[PDB]
Amino acid sequence: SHCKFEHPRHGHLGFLPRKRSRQIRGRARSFPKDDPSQKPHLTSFMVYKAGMTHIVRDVDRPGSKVNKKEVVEPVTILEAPPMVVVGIVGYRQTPVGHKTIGTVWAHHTSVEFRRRFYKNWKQSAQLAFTKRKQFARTTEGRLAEARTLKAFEKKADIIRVVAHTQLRKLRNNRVGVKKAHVSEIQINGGTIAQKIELAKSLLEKEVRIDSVFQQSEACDVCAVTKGHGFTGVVKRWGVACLPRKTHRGLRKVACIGAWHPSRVMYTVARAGQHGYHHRTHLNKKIYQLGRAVSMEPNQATTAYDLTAKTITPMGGFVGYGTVRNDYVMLKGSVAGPRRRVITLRRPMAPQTSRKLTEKITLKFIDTSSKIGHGRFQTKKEKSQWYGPLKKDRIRR
Amino acid sequence: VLPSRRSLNRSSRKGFKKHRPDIIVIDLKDHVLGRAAAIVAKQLLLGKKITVVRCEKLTIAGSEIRNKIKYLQFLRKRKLSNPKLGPFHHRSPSDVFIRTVRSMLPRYTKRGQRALRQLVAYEGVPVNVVRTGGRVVIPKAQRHNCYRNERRFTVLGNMCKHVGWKYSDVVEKLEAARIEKSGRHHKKMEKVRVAWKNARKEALKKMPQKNVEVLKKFGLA
RNA sequence: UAGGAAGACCGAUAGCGAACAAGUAGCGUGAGCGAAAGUUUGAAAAGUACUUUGGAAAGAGAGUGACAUAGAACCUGAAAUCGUGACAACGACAAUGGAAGUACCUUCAUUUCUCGGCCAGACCCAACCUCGCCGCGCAAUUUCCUUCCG
RNA sequence: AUCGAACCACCUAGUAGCUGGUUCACGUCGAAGUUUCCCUCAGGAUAGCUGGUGCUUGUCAAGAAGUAUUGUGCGGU
RNA sequence: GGAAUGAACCGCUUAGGGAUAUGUGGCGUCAAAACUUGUGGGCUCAUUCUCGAUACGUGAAAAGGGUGUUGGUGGAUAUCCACCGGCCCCGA
RNA sequence: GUGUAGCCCUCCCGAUGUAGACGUGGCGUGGGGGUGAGGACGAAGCCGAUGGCGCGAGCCUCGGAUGGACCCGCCUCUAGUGCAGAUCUUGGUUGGCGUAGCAAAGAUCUAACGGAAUAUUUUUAAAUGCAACGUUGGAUACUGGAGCGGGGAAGG
RNA sequence: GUUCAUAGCGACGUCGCUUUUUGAUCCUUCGAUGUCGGCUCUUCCUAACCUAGCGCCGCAGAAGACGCUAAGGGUUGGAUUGUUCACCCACUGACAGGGAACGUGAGCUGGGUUUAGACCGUCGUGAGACAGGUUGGUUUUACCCUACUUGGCUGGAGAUUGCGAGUAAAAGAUUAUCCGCGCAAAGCGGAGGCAGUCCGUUUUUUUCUGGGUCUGCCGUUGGGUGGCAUGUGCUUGGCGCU
RNA sequence: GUGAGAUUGUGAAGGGAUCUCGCAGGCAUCGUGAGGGAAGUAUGGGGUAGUACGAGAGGAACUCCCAUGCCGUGCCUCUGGUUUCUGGAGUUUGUCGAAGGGCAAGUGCUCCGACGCUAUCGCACGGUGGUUCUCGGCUGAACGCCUCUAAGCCAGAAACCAGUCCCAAGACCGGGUGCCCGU
RNA sequence: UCGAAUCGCCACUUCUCUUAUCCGGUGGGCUGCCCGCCCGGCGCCCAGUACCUUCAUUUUCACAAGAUC
Ligand SMILES: [Mg+2]
Ligand SMILES: [Mg+2]
Ligand SMILES: [Mg+2]
Ligand SMILES: [Mg+2]
Ligand SMILES: [Mg+2]
Ligand SMILES: [Mg+2]
Ligand SMILES: [Mg+2]
Ligand SMILES: [Mg+2]
Ligand SMILES: [Mg+2]
Ligand SMILES: [Mg+2]
Ligand SMILES: [Mg+2]
Ligand SMILES: [Mg+2]
Ligand SMILES: [Mg+2]
Ligand SMILES: [Mg+2]
Ligand SMILES: [Mg+2]
Ligand SMILES: [Mg+2]
Ligand SMILES: [Mg+2]
Ligand SMILES: [Mg+2]
Ligand SMILES: [Mg+2]
Ligand SMILES: [Mg+2]
Ligand SMILES: [Mg+2]
Ligand SMILES: [Mg+2]
Ligand SMILES: [Mg+2]
Ligand SMILES: [Mg+2]
Ligand SMILES: [Mg+2]
Ligand SMILES: [Mg+2]
Ligand SMILES: [Mg+2]
Ligand SMILES: [Mg+2]
Ligand SMILES: [Mg+2]
Ligand SMILES: [Mg+2]
Ligand SMILES: [Mg+2]
Ligand SMILES: [Mg+2]
Ligand SMILES: [Mg+2]
Ligand code: NA
Ligand code: NA
Ligand code: NA
Ligand code: NA
Ligand code: NA
Repeated sequence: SHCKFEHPRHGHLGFLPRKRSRQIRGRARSFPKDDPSQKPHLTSFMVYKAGMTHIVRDVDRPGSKVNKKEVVEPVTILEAPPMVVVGIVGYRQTPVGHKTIGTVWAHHTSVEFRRRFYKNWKQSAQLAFTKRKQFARTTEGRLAEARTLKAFEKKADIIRVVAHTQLRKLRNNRVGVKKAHVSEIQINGGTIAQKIELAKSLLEKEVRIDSVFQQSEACDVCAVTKGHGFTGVVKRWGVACLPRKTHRGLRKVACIGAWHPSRVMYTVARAGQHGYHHRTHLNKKIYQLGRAVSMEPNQATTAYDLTAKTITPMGGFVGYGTVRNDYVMLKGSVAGPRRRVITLRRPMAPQTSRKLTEKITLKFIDTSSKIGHGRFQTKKEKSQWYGPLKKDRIRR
Repeated sequence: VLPSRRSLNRSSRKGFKKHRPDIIVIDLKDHVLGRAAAIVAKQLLLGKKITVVRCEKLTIAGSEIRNKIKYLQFLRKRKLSNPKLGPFHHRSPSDVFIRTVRSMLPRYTKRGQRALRQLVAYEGVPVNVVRTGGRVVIPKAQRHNCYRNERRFTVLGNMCKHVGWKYSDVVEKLEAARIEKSGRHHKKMEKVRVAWKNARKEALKKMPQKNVEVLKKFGLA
């Protein structure tokens, strides 16, 4: 018999199975389509999530009710130390998919990069890349490198660079990992010869986020969400609870199938793992590209708020600490908890809407404490409200 | 299929360098799909090793729209309880040919499984089979012997492209390069072919006359 | 109540409920109900002194005895089920089964060893069964063949 | 711990046209669910189908035949 | 033993085994046989439950239509009209 | 000379089958009357990649690094005479399975002593002897006089 | 239907389809397949209510009628009743019709139906009866196999074995006997030397050995120039060291 | 051949014979993507416009702009909820002689309360190309006319397939790379 | 360590297209006919077609008792 009343099904069937992600780092599954007319450029970057705050800005949107008026928007702050390029890889196309051709490694690599290939670095022989270092710069080594680069020019299709983060420069007390995170970044634009020329110039050098992205641009976010362990159907899928008089519990699904077919189907909600899944979210605008506090301290000072302050709130980001390097301010939220590594990539969807092309001009940035109800923007403001306290009296 | 270290040491001890089993390479261009599979299936059961190339040029009788609808009806069949257990719908031309041959074999016995393992299918002519010798055809499954000229037929590559195959352009680019490379080399090596023909004609004038008379009687020269 | 004669009877789940501290132990307010259980080690207790580890129980030795794998509710000691050493292999058709071979075992039975009752091949006779090659009878072969003109 | 007639022993191995069971091998043969009567319709008796034992005979054929032919009757689909 | 599968359909009816030949049914692969037989004729093209293809097995189909194509019959004139079949299509 | 290890040799015709009938010098078990053997140089019983014989029920040999005192062939007589199932009877064994659980009445801690229950290592201390028990002192807490207080009847 | 059979209908007749009604039958189940409705949840069908695109009208516009491809998506909140059904109020783009053992009780609930108590009406001499009304009336067990959801360990191509040899690899004394450019071209470039030993069927034979040595290059002794996000490693430029 | 073992039923040396196993990989990283899943869907307002059309009555729509309903994926800066931080304060009965400090009332009770979790009760985001169906046409015969059909071609639905998105080599990747070992 | 089953190979085959198509290509004359023109290989017993020389007793079949990897 047909169901008495209709309602939409609970949950999206295209995100199955709801299992734990294989990796903890965000990895881009695809890269934007190559356009040979443009100049060669990188397409992704790796950052660390710090915390959230909110801002004030003026919007320009003809025909809207908020045109030329102030709004408040929450934002997310991500720390972005510069990356280091150490390798070059090339791909060729076959009737069964893409195949790697080879790899060109840099002559000098740091300890934090070589830490990744060991489970116990401080108690090992630390022999990684030692044989290659003894051979790469010799006459035979130079010939072998030219052979690989010749293969890239002749028969490659895609050019990518191997890069890693610098956890040493990101001197965070709570991020415990000391081995760098390694990923691949595709090079788009130009011919194959021009792509290789850019990669060679980038070998063994630092790349800053301001050379990849621009302010008032959108980006895509790849990250793994927060975990919740074993979870029931009510939270995992959003089904409705049962009446109060229900024997044997009410947080369940009443009927999990008909008599025929004589089995449970894959479309029925069940209890299991919730959270810790890889997701890719679209169209996140970039509100600010800040620089390291050591160079310019007035990070959170706008043309309308002349107070000199940094981006770190009073008392620090809860569970993270201070932001000491370059950073990016994204509108809205991103997946994952604080301290997790997140990958940003250039947009996939077309960017031609009025919302996507709007120019952003910040007016106010909040730096009050996130512990409790912060009501002071700066330390000096708090010490002006209170006079000299008892401890200060002791000092004087 | 990649040799292990154990195989390498054994071959080195016994001084073995290379080995090629007896394999027949079939060019499947302009062949009827059903009739080619039936002939190939029987020869496999008799213990032959067969490699087929250019699977994207197989032909099926009927208009393309009729055959496209036929495949879409097959794509609709799936296990409702768990589609990851249901029938698998392969999309490449070489996978379509292998499925067709598998349906003409005792696939649920070890004898049938062994026979299927003896067949290798390719799109185009890959680089590892180009120099292996002359290719063969099956006269009983050729298009010009099977179809009336006025009927309409379908090329397997064009049908697969519109139901999910993603490498039609890749195969087309590879085929263009192979024709260019092989054509250049065959334009070369013509001076040697002409020289060999001239030497045979120069013979019959220096060779003994009695043997020349025998060759004429048997219609060889 | 004392004794006798016996049996084509049963042989410890049988024969009386009872081959034994059996109308007992146990059950029910009561009238009443009511079992299991061969002490069958050895001819003879000669029923394991003594050394050593262990709190003990026991273990490792030693000794009695023809036999201790006859050590104490101890003749014989089956099946179901389980442990261990060695070996045989085996995807996913639930296993089991039938037919016909083969690969490794087994050393069970029989035969032979200067003739063999073993294994092959070719040849001869009879019988049965095939193939090549050569033919015949019949107005079946005249609703036909040929020449010419209209 | 028992009540639209307690409990115990005995008549009592109460009767059941109804349900369940019924332990070695090979060989020669081999069915019926139809007729009549029965308070008969989930059962019997009775004829038919079958097996065993034969008796009296014959040997190419008596009192043979799910078949023809010839002759002579019957019939209302 | 055959009709893929089926108490009753088709063939044939049965001691343990060889050789030879058939019955029903078959000879593209599954699967033995035309390694796709003939030095035989015609007819048919059928877009989402996908043209058709072993009787019993209705175990899938009608009335009514088609200037699809392929054959006849009866009339007119140096091609036209009326009617009847075969396969296919709509009705489905 | 019906019936066999068929007295022997040729020849012809049938051979399936539920319920059911009948035949068999057909097989097997306990005991009686006869006849003939076997056994401590090892009977019955039990074990088996021990083979041979029979269409079959079965029979016989071999091995036991099993057993320790009885037993069988043939002709006849006799019967409490042959098991896979009866929600069958009485014993034993079994997957499930080291599983379900052992969750009302609030609760224990510490030092010393006792105890075989330790402070147990050969191949510095922790990472190689865990866990748990009674008494005494101290701490904490419960019953809260309709009491886990002190006395009796019935019953034991 | 102002006329006009066929925009939209269509009597008298006649040919079908469906199994969402109810009958007809009695094939399976009586050593038991839990019997109405609602709640919850998933999926399928199309005879299309809304959403996409079209043809046609007795389509001027607006609102509509009829038909075609199309089942991807959507299809409500309440009063009364145990109700399915029914009937009203309100919102909406729309409040379509159905199946899955008349889906779904080891998922719930127990209002109804259908035990035992009791009252009424009618019937019966009576015990009692009623597909008439009424009130009250235990809803048991998952730790097994599979299915589904998550979670880990681990072999394997003769899918465990054979030694049973197939590259979406290169391009040559049969891949051996050097590299770079070049079209599987034409053609053009570069390469340290000396002594022993040990083995050897020739073409300047293979190795192993020893010094003398010259680039590229390590690890170094220090020194100064510098770049990078600035405690850590690089580029320089010499020293003596393989 | 070589290195390990074994030959366990009625005793101990010694020798032999035979049977089994091993004789080559290991660890760590960056990737590919066959196959399977699959998602966004509707309404309103501005403007077009009191316009087209209509005698009047009346009365539309597309590009474009701005919001919202249902659904989906996440997040905790703000707002709200939650307190066994028994955090700070207050207050009742009993109790340690009073005060102080506490404690018992299975968290005595009241107020405020961080971190965390959480709500369309808060906040952010939700793409690109093809093959076709119905239908409308272009050339064009059959049939010296005509005809969107017979051959051929064009445009083209929320339908179908692929891209983006999720799992991903029992899909056995002769894809790449680092170091140790062996030959 | 291994005793094994398989018994053509090539740097002349190892490029492409067509079958309503000059079946190697390609012209002319008057529908179809006539007339023109140019251009798979080795391997099977003397490393080569001369007739020089070793084969045994492995004494009548037996996996080729020999090769290849
Ligand atoms: Mg519905
Ligand atoms: Mg309840
Ligand atoms: Mg906060
Ligand atoms: Mg007794
Ligand atoms: Mg005993
Ligand atoms: Mg009786
Ligand atoms: Mg019975
Ligand atoms: Mg008979
Ligand atoms: Mg009577
Ligand atoms: Mg065959
Ligand atoms: Mg019989
Ligand atoms: Mg019988
Ligand atoms: Mg007796
Ligand atoms: Mg008896
Ligand atoms: Mg028994
Ligand atoms: Mg437990
Ligand atoms: Mg409990
Ligand atoms: Mg209390
Ligand atoms: Mg108290
Ligand atoms: Mg039953
Ligand atoms: Mg039941
Ligand atoms: Mg049930
Ligand atoms: Mg129904
Ligand atoms: Mg139901
Ligand atoms: Mg229930
Ligand atoms: Mg119910
Ligand atoms: Mg149920
Ligand atoms: Mg009631
Ligand atoms: Mg896909
Ligand atoms: Mg799909
Ligand atoms: Mg307290
Ligand atoms: Mg107290
Ligand atoms: Mg509060
Ligand atoms: Na309950
Ligand atoms: Na008794
Ligand atoms: Na009966
Ligand atoms: Na008391
Ligand atoms: Na329809």
